[PDB]
Amino acid sequence: ATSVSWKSRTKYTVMPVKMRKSGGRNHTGQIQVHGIGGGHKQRYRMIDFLRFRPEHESKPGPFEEKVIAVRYDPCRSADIALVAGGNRKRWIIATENMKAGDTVLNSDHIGRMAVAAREGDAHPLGALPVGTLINNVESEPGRGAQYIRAAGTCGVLLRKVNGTAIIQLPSKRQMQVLETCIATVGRVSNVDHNKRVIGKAGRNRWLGKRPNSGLWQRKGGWAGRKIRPLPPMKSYVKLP
Amino acid sequence: GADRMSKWTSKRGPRTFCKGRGAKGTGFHGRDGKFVQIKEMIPELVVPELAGFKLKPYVNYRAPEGTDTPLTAKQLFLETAAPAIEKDFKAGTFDPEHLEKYGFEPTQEGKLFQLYPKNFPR
Amino acid sequence: FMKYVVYPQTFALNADNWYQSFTKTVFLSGLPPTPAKLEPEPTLDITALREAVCDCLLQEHFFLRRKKRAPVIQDREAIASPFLDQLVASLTGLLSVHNPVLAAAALDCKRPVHFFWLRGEEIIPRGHRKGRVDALRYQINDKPHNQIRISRQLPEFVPLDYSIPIEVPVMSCKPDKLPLFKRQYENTIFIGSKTADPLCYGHTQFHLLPDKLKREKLLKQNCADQIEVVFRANAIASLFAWTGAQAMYQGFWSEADVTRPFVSQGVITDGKYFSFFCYQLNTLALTAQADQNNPRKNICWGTQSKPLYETIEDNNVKGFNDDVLLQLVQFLLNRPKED
Amino acid sequence: AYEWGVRSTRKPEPPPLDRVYEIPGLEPITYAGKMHFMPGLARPVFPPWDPGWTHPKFRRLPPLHEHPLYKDQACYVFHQRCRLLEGVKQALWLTKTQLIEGLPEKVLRLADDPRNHIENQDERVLNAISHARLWHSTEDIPKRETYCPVIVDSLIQLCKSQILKHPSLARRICAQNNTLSATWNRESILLQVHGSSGARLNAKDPLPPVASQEEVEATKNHVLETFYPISPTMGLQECNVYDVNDDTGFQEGYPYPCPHTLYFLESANLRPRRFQPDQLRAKMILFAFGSALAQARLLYGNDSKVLEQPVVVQSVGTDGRLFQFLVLQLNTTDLASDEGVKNLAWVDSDQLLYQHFWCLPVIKKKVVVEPVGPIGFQPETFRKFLALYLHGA
Amino acid sequence: KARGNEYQPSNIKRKHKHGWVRRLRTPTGVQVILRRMHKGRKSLSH
RNA sequence: CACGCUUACAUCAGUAACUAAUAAUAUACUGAUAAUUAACAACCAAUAAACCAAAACAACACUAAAACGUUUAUUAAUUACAUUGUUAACCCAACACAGGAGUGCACCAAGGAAAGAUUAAAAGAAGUAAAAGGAACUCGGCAAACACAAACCCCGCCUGUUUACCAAAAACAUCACCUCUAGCAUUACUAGUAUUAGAGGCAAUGCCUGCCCAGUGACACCAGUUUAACGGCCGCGGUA
RNA sequence: GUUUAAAAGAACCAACUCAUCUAUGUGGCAAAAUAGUGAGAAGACUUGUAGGUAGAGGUGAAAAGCCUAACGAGCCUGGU
RNA sequence: ACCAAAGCUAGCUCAACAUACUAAACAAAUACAAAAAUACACCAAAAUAAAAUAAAACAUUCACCUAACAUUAAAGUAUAGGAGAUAGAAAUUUUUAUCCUGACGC
Ligand SMILES: [Mg+2]
Ligand SMILES: [Mg+2]
Ligand SMILES: [Mg+2]
Ligand SMILES: [Mg+2]
Ligand SMILES: [Mg+2]
Ligand SMILES: [Mg+2]
Ligand SMILES: [Mg+2]
Ligand SMILES: [Mg+2]
Ligand SMILES: [Mg+2]
Ligand SMILES: [Mg+2]
Ligand SMILES: [Mg+2]
Ligand SMILES: [Mg+2]
Ligand SMILES: [Mg+2]
Ligand SMILES: [Mg+2]
Ligand SMILES: [Mg+2]
Ligand SMILES: [Mg+2]
Ligand SMILES: [Mg+2]
Ligand SMILES: [Mg+2]
Ligand SMILES: [Mg+2]
Ligand SMILES: [Mg+2]
Ligand SMILES: [Mg+2]
Ligand SMILES: [Mg+2]
Ligand SMILES: [Mg+2]
Ligand SMILES: [Mg+2]
Ligand SMILES: [Mg+2]
Ligand SMILES: [Mg+2]
Ligand SMILES: [Mg+2]
Ligand SMILES: [Mg+2]
Ligand SMILES: [Mg+2]
Ligand SMILES: [Mg+2]
Ligand SMILES: [Mg+2]
Ligand SMILES: [Mg+2]
Ligand SMILES: [Mg+2]
Ligand SMILES: [Mg+2]
Ligand SMILES: [Mg+2]
Ligand SMILES: [Mg+2]
Ligand SMILES: [Mg+2]
Ligand SMILES: [Mg+2]
Ligand SMILES: [Mg+2]
Ligand SMILES: [Mg+2]
Ligand SMILES: [Mg+2]
Ligand SMILES: [Mg+2]
Ligand SMILES: [Mg+2]
Ligand SMILES: [Mg+2]
Ligand SMILES: [Mg+2]
Ligand SMILES: [Mg+2]
Ligand SMILES: [Mg+2]
Ligand SMILES: [Mg+2]
Ligand SMILES: [Mg+2]
Ligand SMILES: [Mg+2]
Ligand SMILES: [Mg+2]
Ligand SMILES: [Mg+2]
Ligand SMILES: [Mg+2]
Ligand SMILES: [Mg+2]
Ligand SMILES: [Mg+2]
Ligand SMILES: [Mg+2]
Ligand SMILES: [Mg+2]
Ligand SMILES: [Mg+2]
Repeated sequence: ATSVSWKSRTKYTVMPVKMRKSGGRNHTGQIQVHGIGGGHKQRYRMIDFLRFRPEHESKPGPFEEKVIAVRYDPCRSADIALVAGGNRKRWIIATENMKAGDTVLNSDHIGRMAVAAREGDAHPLGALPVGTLINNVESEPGRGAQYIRAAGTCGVLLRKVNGTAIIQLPSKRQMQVLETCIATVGRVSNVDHNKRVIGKAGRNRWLGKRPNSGLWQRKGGWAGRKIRPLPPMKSYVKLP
Repeated sequence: GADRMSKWTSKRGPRTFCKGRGAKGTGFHGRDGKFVQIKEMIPELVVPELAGFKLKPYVNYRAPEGTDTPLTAKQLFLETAAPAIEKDFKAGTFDPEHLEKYGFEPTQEGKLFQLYPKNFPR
Repeated sequence: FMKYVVYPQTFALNADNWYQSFTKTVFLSGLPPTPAKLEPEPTLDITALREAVCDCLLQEHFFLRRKKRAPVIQDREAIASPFLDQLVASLTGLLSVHNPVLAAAALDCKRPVHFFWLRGEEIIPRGHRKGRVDALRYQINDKPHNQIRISRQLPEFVPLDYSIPIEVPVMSCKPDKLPLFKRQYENTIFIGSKTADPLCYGHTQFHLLPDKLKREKLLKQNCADQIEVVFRANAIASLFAWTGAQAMYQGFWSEADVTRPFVSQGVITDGKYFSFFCYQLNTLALTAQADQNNPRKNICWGTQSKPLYETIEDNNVKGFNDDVLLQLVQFLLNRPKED
Repeated sequence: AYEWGVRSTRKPEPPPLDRVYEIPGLEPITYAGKMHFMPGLARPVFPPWDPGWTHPKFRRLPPLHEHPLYKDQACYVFHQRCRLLEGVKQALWLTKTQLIEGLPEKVLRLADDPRNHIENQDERVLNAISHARLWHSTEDIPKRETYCPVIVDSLIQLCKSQILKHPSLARRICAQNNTLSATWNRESILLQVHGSSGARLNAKDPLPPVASQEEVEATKNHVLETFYPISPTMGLQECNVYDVNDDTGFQEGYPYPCPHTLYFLESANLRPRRFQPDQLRAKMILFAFGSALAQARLLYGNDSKVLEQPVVVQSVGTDGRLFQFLVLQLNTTDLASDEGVKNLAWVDSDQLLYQHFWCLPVIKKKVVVEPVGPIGFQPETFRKFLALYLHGA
Repeated sequence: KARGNEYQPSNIKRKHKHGWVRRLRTPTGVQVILRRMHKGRKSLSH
């Protein structure tokens, strides 16, 4: 039998929704990814990755929201933050020093003068200084922050040429995009996430990581320190 | 293993298997979870008056029987409508367009007890 | 072990007789002999009490704007339950100046009252224990609409050895034909509060009849003589459970049979009609080995059903009965003995 | 952006029509004549089924705009279970009132006066707490949904036991689940406190004004705190079908017209299902304001004017062990402007009746260290409760 | 440990795995029913 | 009680024979006749909005971030009595099998009987007791014991998993440490985004992990780089 | 239940779950059991119900284990 | 003397003819967990035959192998084949209607 996905929820809500885990099984029922299953029961907190999202289309100008609480999220390694502006609240990915009772700005205006970059602020890449640390960057204007989200990770703006911004990802790779792509400034919360120490083999099971197979496999040619050069810059601008 | 030849009734299943024994439904489920019974769905037994009815369950043994003559549509027509239509044609007022005066029904959906849909059980 | 589950508000045809058999209770029509030695205390305001009762009735029937009720049937439970609560509260607050025990009494609203006892033996008919003697067990899980619990016990109505020519009706049949059904769960003896409560005595119970046992429903079922049988059964079950819980909280049981009669009062109310009952538990030794030489019987005095109002309309009570109000006033003005 | 619908879970699109439906002037041969699907024949397209006779249960739900009460202007309704983000601040803004911490001087004197106490106050209230928390149920540890209303009724009875000393508390009555609806336009925003509360005490005689004229006049110089990023309508139900009519919980000619005290209960066994203290204070403030507005508009009229005779309402919110007391004096009816006189509200918050309760005796190292009973007891909370109850007489 | 009791009865699993609806919902189960009918089995399914 | 078996349950009558691994007779065979009565259980509203704030006596907290809900607005046929499960000594193991069986109550107030009748041979199984000695037995102190303690090594850090039915381990996994592979969207990974996710090696921690790209692989589409990639890290002769 | 500021993949030890060693049993109570003795026993724990992954496969804390009492690859039918 | 032994039937098998080929029953219930009267849908899918065997092995090959053209000859011929095992036509020819159907079948 074919199973249905738990992600059948069209309406965005702030309350946590229940999610049905599936350990490596596709919709058929066979294992696709090994080492997944049997974790802790978790709820899902829907995150709004399109930071610049006005409430009503009548006023599409920049807007300011207020941070209510920075909470823990079991789904991602970062911390979430509830931000309220107008008549709705939303979950975003909290920055390094975002605390309760702060103000965050969300703007899409680009000017000849660069703006002073705070942490919770989210301006397009064309309005930020040339050496700014950023996170939750976008690929296309209005697509959504697919890129940097993990705890403590952050990219850096390198240069802006011909109305196109170049950023550098945590993987030390260069990514060229339009300057109108919104991006949040600062580092993502939980910078000490890599320093955490799993105390025992049971914490991995709590997180939902089944043990590795006991089959001994001889290393092939893939193994070894492959010193490969940095790949070329990944560009997302469509040149006609 | 289990049995396959025996009938699969409601007594042979879990608590969540409650199959009826063949009775007809008499209502629906209301608001607070109770059952609302509809008085139009329950069969109303139409019983006649057997007080002055001079007829018994058995007949006289010396009474004679009759030859089997199963009543047919042609016989019924000859008994109920052939004299009327014959008299009407002899009088000269016969109307082939209107046959409702002789007992014919164009559409069954008008009356209460229709014949082809069989709205009445018995 | 297994036990019968006795329901006070039951649908059985003649359940008062079966409950009398289960309880060793004799039912007497009319009120018990009144203690005519009462001082000239009842100088209360009958007009004020009438206005208060009519105020509660009109508030719960016409004045209170509730949510839009789509069913036109206008069910009588949601209109009489708050009426009963408000009537009890108002009567207690008003008569607390005459009866000083009502001010110190506790008012429980829909609190369960449980009692579990044994009555006779029975040979096990089926099973691997066939032919062996097993005692019949009963359990009452009642939920009175309103209870008034006091600190001191109400005075007795008749002596403990009160002899009555009427005998307890015995049933030449099995209790399964009532119908009663056996079940097995926690057998608890509850008075309405735990034994650590200082108010271990009861004053008056209030029982609202459900919509399944209405006069119209019984008349449609062609059960007119059971309109009083349901009231009698509710009283005999509920008040016996209450007095038995009180006695077993005091420390009396089958082999430690009760020494002082445990009395209780009950008001059973339909959507419109009222009935008043008085119960006096004299004996708690209902078991087989303890009912051999036990001449004592429990007594239940009953009053026929009488309507309080009559077809009220548009914030005006058409008919009103003061005798039922006087009965309620006396029931709430009964006081314990002073020393 | 990121659409929240997954294609494999959304309603799948209808299959493409057969190729015989694209040929002009050609009738399709379908299986509609045999009343069943059959392969090889075209798929018949059927018009929307018309049940010529309508059925109540088995009909499609009529739209919202079809309703006769549908209006274009959005009304922000506050019902019983509406939560507020900036609770007290939002309530003060929406009701145009000034907040004070301590209870009014009248109720404080009525509390601190030792002549208004019950016979055995300490023992009576301790027994009430113990009965509510442990004794009222046959279980070992009763739930909040059972011990909150029980303790509220026990305190209500402890207060009612004072009618033999004050023969004036008989002018009151109780009401449960009465529909209240008070709508007002404030700063071009049409708000409406509409729903039902837990318990409502009504009385024949009104409550006297408790605020002094000096305080009422100094209220003019007080400005309401504003929150810039958040809108004052955060947490309210934005509806379009509503009735702008001052409908109180009762009809005309009610013998107990004046509301004395509202009672709110947070009887929920789950922390997320319960209300926060701030949200509970906001809820009780908004509902007391709705009751006061209903009474004022039934007494004087629907015209917006400053009331020469203020309307005093009381409210008590109970978590089971935490009590919030509120005395709200409504003085004005014009609420669109933020320049005139504002109402007043004294809110005594975080009043602990008892710190903790042990339903079972704790044993550490084979010895009982804390017996059964409430640990820590503040009789001042019940003193304020009794003051609020006796404030009418 | 001890074998032989591999059959734990349950009517839900029985009717869901070898029931008439389970057989008829697949073209292979229809072939099973047709084979049982050709052989003349008194019981085609559970 | 749930799940499961369906009358094996109850009354009367019979058992020469059939079932009980034998009789007596009978819950287990035979025949006739009866039975399980609903309050417990099953079936027993949708459409939008307000809703971040765990359960653990929950006061308040920890991490692994946690099932269990009300209110408001629109429609929910409206009128007694609907339908179904109610026995048992019972199920799965070829059996009236010393086996396998979920849950709530108590350790008896409920369940039952180790011996068909004798005698007291050997050998066998179980137990109790034993002078003096106290491992001298034996592969081994296996088993047993009025003992139920203290140390030294090997292998695995540890808890844990494995060959259902001859091997429970020094095997596997394991926290930790290292390599590679990926710059990304509507069914796994993941409603995640390089502090991330996969393919692997070795095994916590401490000191370290030395030399080698000659060959074979892998990146590089040829050079060139890679050994915490597959793997290898020298002869012959004389000398104080 | 006991020890612990601890619900610490801590300790003693019940229910419960496994099966270390020995002795019976070996057409046996049993196609894997009994008795004594053992290991875990707040967790990577046991377990009820229901569903999914099906043999050129599934699943596997690799024993080439398990997939309805015979699995280096199930069973049945057909080729036969 | 027990145990036992012997029947001749039930019926089957192979053909011919043949109407032209999913029998009878179908009151109600039957693809809800079949035999359960009664609610706003979804319904349907195809992609070569393989191998056991023979070639004394086994790799190209291996008649029949659930696809109509029957019969007498051409003819086991031309042809196709690790040119091995084996496979194998066609052009062209012959074929007189019905009953005489039962059984050196159990
Ligand atoms: Mg995760
Ligand atoms: Mg996290
Ligand atoms: Mg690994
Ligand atoms: Mg390994
Ligand atoms: Mg079978
Ligand atoms: Mg069933
Ligand atoms: Mg069952
Ligand atoms: Mg009914
Ligand atoms: Mg088997
Ligand atoms: Mg069986
Ligand atoms: Mg025998
Ligand atoms: Mg029998
Ligand atoms: Mg039974
Ligand atoms: Mg012997
Ligand atoms: Mg014996
Ligand atoms: Mg013997
Ligand atoms: Mg011997
Ligand atoms: Mg021996
Ligand atoms: Mg010994
Ligand atoms: Mg010795
Ligand atoms: Mg030796
Ligand atoms: Mg030796
Ligand atoms: Mg030993
Ligand atoms: Mg030793
Ligand atoms: Mg020793
Ligand atoms: Mg180990
Ligand atoms: Mg260690
Ligand atoms: Mg495993
Ligand atoms: Mg083994
Ligand atoms: Mg094992
Ligand atoms: Mg072993
Ligand atoms: Mg081991
Ligand atoms: Mg290892
Ligand atoms: Mg290191
Ligand atoms: Mg190794
Ligand atoms: Mg090491
Ligand atoms: Mg090395
Ligand atoms: Mg190389
Ligand atoms: Mg090289
Ligand atoms: Mg442990
Ligand atoms: Mg054992
Ligand atoms: Mg021994
Ligand atoms: Mg043991
Ligand atoms: Mg142990
Ligand atoms: Mg240990
Ligand atoms: Mg399954
Ligand atoms: Mg092969
Ligand atoms: Mg495989
Ligand atoms: Mg191996
Ligand atoms: Mg091997
Ligand atoms: Mg097998
Ligand atoms: Mg060959
Ligand atoms: Mg050969
Ligand atoms: Mg060979
Ligand atoms: Mg061969
Ligand atoms: Mg072939
Ligand atoms: Mg050739
Ligand atoms: Mg050859």
